[PDB]
Amino acid sequence: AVCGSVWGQNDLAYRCRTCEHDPTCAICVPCFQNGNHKDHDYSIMYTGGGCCDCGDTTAWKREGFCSRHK
Ligand SMILES: [Zn+2]
Ligand SMILES: [Zn+2]
Ligand SMILES: [Zn+2]
Repeated sequence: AVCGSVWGQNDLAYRCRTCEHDPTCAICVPCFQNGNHKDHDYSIMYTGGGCCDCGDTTAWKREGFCSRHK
């Protein structure tokens, strides 16, 4: 249902200010690639590590879910 991917402090991930419900949200690189964020305010960057929010309605807009957690 919700991507269980975890990453470390020197692993890249994606912020998307269009899709997020708060500034600490983030999704993993594969979930970003397999989703639809054209014209979104997104950035690949480091996040101090984290757990993917893709598929979690409390953290991320449904339109921003990748094809595998939608
Ligand atoms: Zn987005
Ligand atoms: Zn993910
Ligand atoms: Zn996903």
